Amino acid sequence: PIFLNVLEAIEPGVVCAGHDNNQPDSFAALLSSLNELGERQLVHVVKWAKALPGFRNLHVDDQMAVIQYSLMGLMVFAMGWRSFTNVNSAMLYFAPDLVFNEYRMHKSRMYSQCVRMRHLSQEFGWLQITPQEFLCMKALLLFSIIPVDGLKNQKFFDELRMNYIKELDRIIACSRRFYQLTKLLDSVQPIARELHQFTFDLLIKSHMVSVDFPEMMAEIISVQVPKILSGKVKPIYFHT
Amino acid sequence: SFRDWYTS
Ligand SMILES: C[C@](O)(CS(=O)(=O)c1ccc(F)cc1)C(=O)Nc1ccc(C#N)c(C(F)(F)F)c1
Repeated sequence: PIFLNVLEAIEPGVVCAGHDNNQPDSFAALLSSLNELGERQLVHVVKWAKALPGFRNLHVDDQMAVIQYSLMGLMVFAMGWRSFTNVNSAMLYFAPDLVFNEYRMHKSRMYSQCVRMRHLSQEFGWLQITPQEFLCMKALLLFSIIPVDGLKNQKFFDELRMNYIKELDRIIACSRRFYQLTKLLDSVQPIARELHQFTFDLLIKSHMVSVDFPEMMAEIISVQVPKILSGKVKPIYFHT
Repeated sequence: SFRDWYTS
């Protein structure tokens, strides 16, 4: 199982947020750590992705775009998994030092999205997702959001997406497992979109609410995320 | 800058 060997070998390990768990749960503190964790996770997603089978076949600009567009979704999906395997979905395991209980969910002002994310987390147990299915599905999410006008070398992208869908079937091998999981993959996107909207709005009014964004995440939020919110860059849904 | 860091 060569493809899975590789997925297992490149999978990032533990990322802490650096959150001070002695300060009290305030909006500004929680979101400043979330923004920091976001940058720390981007670093790992980049190293991961550059080691993925075939990824370097993409034009370099398309590599960068696909990582930036799909970053939210990748982080949501991996977080749901962590929440499942670590805490059996009771709380949102963003990181070992940044675990969201109900109250934190409220204080972060992201409660509705939080509740969606633990539903997703539950799904992992409900459907009995295997580690190997999680990995292949996570790798697909990288190839699941693109400009409506296409990428710079769109054919290399389509090949790659096609080959990661096939790997997902080589792993499923039933028709019904494919239906459940394409459906699980689709449910990531609406959540990522709400997070995107929330993150964008928060950056615009960040000076007012004392929330702190790392530079690179600010650039990403200001240059790439509006492409998505303005409809130039859309998920590739399986269903509907 | 994401670009600079990615391709550095
Ligand atoms: C509010 C925010 O800090 C924004 S961000 O991380 O700067 C970010 C910025 C741009 C993006 F395209 C994606 C994410 C955020 O969504 N952080 C965050 C951090 C870690 C994890 C994890 N795990 C997640 C979530 F996906 F799980 F929600 C979200």
